[PDB]
Amino acid sequence: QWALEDFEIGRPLGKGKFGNVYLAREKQSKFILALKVLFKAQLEKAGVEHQLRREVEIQSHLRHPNILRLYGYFHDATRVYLILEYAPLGTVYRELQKLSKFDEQRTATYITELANALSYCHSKRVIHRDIKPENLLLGSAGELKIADFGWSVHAGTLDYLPPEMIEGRMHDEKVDLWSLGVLCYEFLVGKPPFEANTYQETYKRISRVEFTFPDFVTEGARDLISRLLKHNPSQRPMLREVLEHPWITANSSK
Ligand SMILES: O=C(Nc1c[nH]nc1-c1[nH]c2cc(C[NH+]3CCOCC3)ccc2[nH+]1)NC1CC1
Repeated sequence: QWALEDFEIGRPLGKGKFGNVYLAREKQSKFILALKVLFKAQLEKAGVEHQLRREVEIQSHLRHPNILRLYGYFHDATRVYLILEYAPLGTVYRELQKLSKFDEQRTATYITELANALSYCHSKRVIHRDIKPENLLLGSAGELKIADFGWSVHAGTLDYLPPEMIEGRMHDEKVDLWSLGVLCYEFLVGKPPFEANTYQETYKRISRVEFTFPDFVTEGARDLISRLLKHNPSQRPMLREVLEHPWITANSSK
């Protein structure tokens, strides 16, 4: 359907091993989007092409206010092009470096928005897995948008991965709830609960669910994060309960 000659490329929005994402405008529509440029070259090299065509599937047949749209794709000789929705306010990663740490009302909100996106996703047996600040964009309304369904799956950094995944075990859609716990702690505190200097120490730390809270993290936050960060998937709340949690509700603007 689409082709490069249909677009006007603007400023780089960022990088990544496989190439860059650019702001871009569809010539005859004047529609603003983001062009994710991926070299076939490198996708083959690091054997991810099977992953890529899965990112396209899942994220394409997905439709949610809190999930970055993928409109389409195309290729030529040197590379593969993803036509992404453009999220005007950058990544939550950047906002977090910017503010270093969020407040309960902002955190609340993101968690909600996030919960909803994952609620919708699981319904379709889609499990994200790779939910980290770097992967969360912001709409003009300032609202969260889960990006990058690269690792995404049906039916590198350890920081966001739950015990089950890391240990090489049975994992379902509970992963995404552990992830939410980690996120939730990172937003309030400014670093993820299992941060360490080595792969090896992080592994232990996650493995044994060793986290502590700074004093300023309030009781309700401790509660929700404590319930989310369970070694055992079965004890992790359902998304519904996260939405229903009283620290969420007390604070979640959106
Ligand atoms: O796919 C990506 N990003 C995007 C996909 N869709 N939209 C983006 C995106 N939106 C952005 C918005 C901003 C807004 N800032 C621009 C500079 O001044 C401050 C505000 C920045 C980067 C964005 N990437 N990857 C890039 C992080 C490496």
